[PDB]
Amino acid sequence: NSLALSLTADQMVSALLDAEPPILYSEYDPTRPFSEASMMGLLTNLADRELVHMINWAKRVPGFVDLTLHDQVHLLECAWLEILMIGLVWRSMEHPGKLLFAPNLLLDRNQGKCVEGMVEIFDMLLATSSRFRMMNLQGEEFVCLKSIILLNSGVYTFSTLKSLEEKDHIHRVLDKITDTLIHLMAKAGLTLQQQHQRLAQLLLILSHIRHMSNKGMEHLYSMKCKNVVPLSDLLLEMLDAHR
Amino acid sequence: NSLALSLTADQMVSALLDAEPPILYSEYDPPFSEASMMGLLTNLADRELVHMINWAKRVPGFVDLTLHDQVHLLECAWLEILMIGLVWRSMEHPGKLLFAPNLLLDRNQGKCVEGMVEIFDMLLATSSRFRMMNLQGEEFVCLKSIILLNSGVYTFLKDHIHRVLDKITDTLIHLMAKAGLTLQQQHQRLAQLLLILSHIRHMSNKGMEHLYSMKCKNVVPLSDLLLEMLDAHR
Amino acid sequence: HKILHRLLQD
Amino acid sequence: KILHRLLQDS
Repeated sequence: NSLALSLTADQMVSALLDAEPPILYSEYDPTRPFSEASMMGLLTNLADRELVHMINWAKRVPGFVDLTLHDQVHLLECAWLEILMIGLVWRSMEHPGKLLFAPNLLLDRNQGKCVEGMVEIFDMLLATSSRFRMMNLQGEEFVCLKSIILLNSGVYTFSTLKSLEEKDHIHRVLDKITDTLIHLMAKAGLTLQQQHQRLAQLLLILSHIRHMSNKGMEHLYSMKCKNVVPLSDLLLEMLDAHR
Repeated sequence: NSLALSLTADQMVSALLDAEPPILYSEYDPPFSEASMMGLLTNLADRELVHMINWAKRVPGFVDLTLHDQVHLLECAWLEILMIGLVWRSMEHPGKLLFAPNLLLDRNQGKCVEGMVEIFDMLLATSSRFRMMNLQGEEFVCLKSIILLNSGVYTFLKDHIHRVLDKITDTLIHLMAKAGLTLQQQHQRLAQLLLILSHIRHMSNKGMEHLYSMKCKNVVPLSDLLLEMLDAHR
Repeated sequence: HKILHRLLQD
Repeated sequence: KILHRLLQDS
């Protein structure tokens, strides 16, 4: 059958929590005032190493390995910047007004003006972090939201008659993660009305996270033509998947 | 305080159903080319904007916002709202997009404009998802208004909007419990509906990128209001 | 400035 | 396709 549809709510939380990739470090040197092109190199180098952990994290997500290789490639190509962004927003939650790209790389809004076009995307990331802070987002809810982004950001972008069965199994996992979130909120002493409201508030942020990824993805393609960022072979194949 | 938070769930649906904008018609006497089809779609969209703006005023809580906030929400969500209306109209026309009652298009006709076939397939896919979910008109008017209030709420550089958003969530659940879904089925259908809003946003972004290129390609002269809506996305 | 201002006040 | 290989590793 499948290993995801058999997991319970608490076992779902355990698996996702156990699957969490580590928080990588950056080669940032505070003694060197990094310019726009150098600050881009740090984020490109960091995101390149994060993709490798994300790819192996997606394997640990329940149900993801129960899909074809072409489906796995599709979902990640569509959601990689979304998953990076929501991870960044999560790490920055207790650093108001700053984005914790790495434990040694904490950036300010003014430092985002360094790179041209980054200001608007920095402000959206900051506001998303502000939203998680107001909601007091729990880690068990974050890991659910992150694996939802993985299965949802490419499920309507496939489809033939044979591949239609794969679409239905993804929603069965999606519905399972939705039960898990509700299980979490009920455990935290929330009424039914409160659980439905918070469940909606979380999934609406995913609309904004998609907006940031899209606007961000559009910005990444321009710099490839601008040729200001250093080298990154996997990010080029990921960026061209949206082109 | 606003008058929207005091409305009952049924009083919220009745306000949204009555505020629903009308289905407009395309220009008659049309095969299509790249310029003629984009002309028809532009003229239809330009006329729908005017109804949408007045539909937004009759949305409970939207008039209680500042005029600057009303401009921001509409500027960021105008294409999303247009698309979820098209997807709703096309629901009972599988494989086709019901742009207007006299303008029903398939995937083949989207190929006369470069890049339109990609967004056509996503719009058709969304329409198929609504059909399989058996989306109701009471649920649709909630989803559309959520798009109005949520798509630009995290870009104000807000407590009133989230209070109304919670009110629409209460309304959506009320519609599902009224139709007879179990508690587990209620929050699952709730989640499925809101996840589709992520793709509708994706479609709007990919579409906005495409509309700005054609204003830069001058394929069809766009109206001033539609250019101010487009320019609002840089 | 913006036409959207006018349509929202009428 | 690098994403194919990394998904197929081990």
